[PDB]
Amino acid sequence: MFAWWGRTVYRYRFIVIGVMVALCLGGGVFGLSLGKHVTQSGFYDDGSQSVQASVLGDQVYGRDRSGHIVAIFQAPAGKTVDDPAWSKKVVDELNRFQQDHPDQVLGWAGYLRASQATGMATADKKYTFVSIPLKGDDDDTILNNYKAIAPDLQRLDGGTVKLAGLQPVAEALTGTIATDQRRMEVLALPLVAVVLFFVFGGVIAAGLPVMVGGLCIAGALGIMRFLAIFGPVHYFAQPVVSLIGLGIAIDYGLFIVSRFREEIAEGYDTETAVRRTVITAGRTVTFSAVLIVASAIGLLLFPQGFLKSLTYATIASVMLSAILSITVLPACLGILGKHVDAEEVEAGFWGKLVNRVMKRPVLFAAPIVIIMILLIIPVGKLSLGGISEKYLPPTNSVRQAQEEFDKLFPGYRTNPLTLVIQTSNHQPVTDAQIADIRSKAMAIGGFIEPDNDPANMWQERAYAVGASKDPSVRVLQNGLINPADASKKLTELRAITPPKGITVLVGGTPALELDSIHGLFAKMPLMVVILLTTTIVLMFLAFGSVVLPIKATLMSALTLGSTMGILTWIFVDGHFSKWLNFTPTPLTAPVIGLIIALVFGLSTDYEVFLVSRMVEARERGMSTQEAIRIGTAATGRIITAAALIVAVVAGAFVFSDLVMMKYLAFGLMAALLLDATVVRMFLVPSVMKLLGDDCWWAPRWARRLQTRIGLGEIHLP
Ligand SMILES: CCCCCCCCCCC(CCCCCCCCCC)(CO[C@@H]1O[C@H](CO)[C@@H](O[C@H]2O[C@H](CO)[C@@H](O)[C@H](O)[C@H]2O)[C@H](O)[C@H]1O)CO[C@@H]1O[C@H](CO)[C@@H](O[C@H]2O[C@H](CO)[C@@H](O)[C@H](O)[C@H]2O)[C@H](O)[C@H]1O
Repeated sequence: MFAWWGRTVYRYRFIVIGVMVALCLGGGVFGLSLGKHVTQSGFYDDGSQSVQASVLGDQVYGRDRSGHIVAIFQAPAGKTVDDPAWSKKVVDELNRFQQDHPDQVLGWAGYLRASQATGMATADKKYTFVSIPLKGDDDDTILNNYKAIAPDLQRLDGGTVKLAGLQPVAEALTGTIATDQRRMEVLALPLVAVVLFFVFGGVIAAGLPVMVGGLCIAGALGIMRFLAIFGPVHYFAQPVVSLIGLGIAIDYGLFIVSRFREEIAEGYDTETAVRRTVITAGRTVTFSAVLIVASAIGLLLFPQGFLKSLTYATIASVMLSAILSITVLPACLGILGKHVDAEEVEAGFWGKLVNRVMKRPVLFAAPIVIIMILLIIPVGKLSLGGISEKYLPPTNSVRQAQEEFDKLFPGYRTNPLTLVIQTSNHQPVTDAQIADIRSKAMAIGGFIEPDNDPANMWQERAYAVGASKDPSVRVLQNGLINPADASKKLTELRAITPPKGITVLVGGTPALELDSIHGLFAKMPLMVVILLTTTIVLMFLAFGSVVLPIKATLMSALTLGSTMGILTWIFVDGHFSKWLNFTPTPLTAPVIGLIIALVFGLSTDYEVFLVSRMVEARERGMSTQEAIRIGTAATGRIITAAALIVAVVAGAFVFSDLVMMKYLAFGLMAALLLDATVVRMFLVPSVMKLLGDDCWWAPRWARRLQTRIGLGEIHLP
């Protein structure tokens, strides 16, 4: 299979270099429209009882267009907001902004308009705000409408106004993606180019992995844009495409180009060198890519629309990177030939480190597993959470505006729990039924009494403009003090016994996050099984042995545990926050699953890169110890360079202004730092020496089944 592609990618090395570049360049110019069609919805289990409640509330009671924009106005530096002139002109400026953007601005209500809104002006009368509703029946439509007016909105009062609310914060959160890509393009791509020049020594040899990575990120963006035609694609799709199309899409090029240069040095002519580098390195790259696919395919079981799009992005990027690395790059090398330049590796440093590692293997593995289990201890205080304005750096000037709004006008932002009363007959709900449901619900403590009286608790929702006043659905709502009691009292609410025919759905933003967390935790028992079973079999196919898949699975699990522990200790416990410019916050549950999948997949890739050389050397008659020596001395520099490349790519994203991407990239950095600077150098050789000659053992039926498939060719005569 791989020994046939090596022979057919050289006979037609132009029809593969001119067609697979067309499909990635003209297919990448199609992805330039991806930024418009990416959505921000998908963090919630769309089949839960809280999403149902939110949809019914929006349908019947109309969307809550009150927190979209709040614009804080300040007195004329030694005056009050009740100034006859200043108030008049701020009015006369909010008018002619409502009417000069009629397609985006629904209206505006504030103290400057109605004097009966004393809750919209501070007690000293020096700060006031107005609420600007935005037209749009979809969240992304509302965000686009806000983006169409934001540059002209800030000019009110003369630049003095401060914008806050749902839409400015959403714009700030989604506006960090462009900044991240700009930082990547101007800081990591040239730095990765310099790293590639240092590892290879030529501009042509170093250029080829960059070309493959660029083609991968163009084609993956094109594929994602194609996927956005049918379903929703999240905003996080493109940063992950960048990560996985410039870290591993460049690792694959590194390995294949290095293998080609190794085969050229042996004296093999151009065609034979291409065939052999395919047979070995392209096979290893293909197995690494399918291992990533297997690791990240389990995310398809989770109901979050965020994860279902991020897994598509990951799968598309890795498959395109592998296809490029086995189609275009071998053709690029076959055309170039010996012009890419334009027993000592095993006797140097890498061959002498794993000669002390295997001489006292317990001393180099027991301390490391001990110090790598102690890194798991911090994960106990995980405390997942949700997205808010605090996912921005404390100096964002938008988070600052929102925090100043919260300080000045407390009580306006409510985070209520909503009970959706709904007759099964589709009949007008009797006001006595709402009374009985409220009476049952007015027996659970921990809910915000507005004026310390029961008569205003569990108030009915307000009818908005886009409200279809269905008489068979009524919704009540209260916020709760101590948001930590959300999980404890959501179950207390969901245990009410409706009187005769009512069916109460409990929703609200606090419930929307707990439902997503529980929906994600209800499929870990099967997602983990899939992630383990699909990688064990694939690594048995890659390494014609049974013990090695188990060993690599154990090391990958240990690396994942240590990475999660470090992430918790840094981002949840709040260490190095002042250095990295973030606020210690609860993590997001879907991103934890994404981190698990990516870390497991990439650690397994690095294990495959390390052990494929050992398996290849063993088939050449080498003993078990020599197999390890050659295997991890021939690939030491290449794996170090690949780890540095991905570390640079992720560290370009660690400096992001979004905490989500910060700890995603930092988890990747920690995982690869461990897997390339502790695991590879000490744990794998020591364990493989302790196991003995049984590292290479697969039953006879297993190897003949591997041959029947056609994937067993790990030996080059
Ligand atoms: C790379 C970028 C990708 C996107 C990045 C994320 C962008 C998305 C924005 C995220 C977001 C706006 C955040 C801004 C808040 C500012 C409020 C200012 C108000 C000023 C007056 C809304 O996010 C949207 O929420 C919608 C429904 O909730 C949902 O709509 C759809 O949902 C369904 C289908 O998804 C379906 O039912 C249906 O189709 C739709 O209904 C959208 O899908 C979803 O995007 C989160 O809201 C915030 O979350 C916080 C929970 O932590 C919450 O509590 C915080 O504050 C409390 C203090 O009180 C404090 O106690 C808490 O401790 C604190 O945690 C906040 O109160 C809340 O505001």
